[PDB]
Amino acid sequence: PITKEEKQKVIQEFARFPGDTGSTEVQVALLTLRINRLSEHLKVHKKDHHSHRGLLMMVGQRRRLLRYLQREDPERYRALIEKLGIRG
Repeated sequence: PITKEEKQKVIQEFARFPGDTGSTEVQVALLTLRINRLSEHLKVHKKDHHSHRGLLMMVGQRRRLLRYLQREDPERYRALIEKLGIRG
């Protein structure tokens, strides 16, 4: 859950563009946070069959991100995956 300084934390961590508030980094960050949140949501929501309803779209955009993120900046590939925590 974000807050005033949590926003500042997310922005100082991820977004570093002329508009570091709605930058790709923060949006993929929120896309990944949404996936995680929704997965823990679905682990409670047993009433929601056809699960991963809109999570498949995000998983798809996350795997599509490969030839986009890495291509428009080689550092952003490896460093946004570092930021998100895809390194493990």
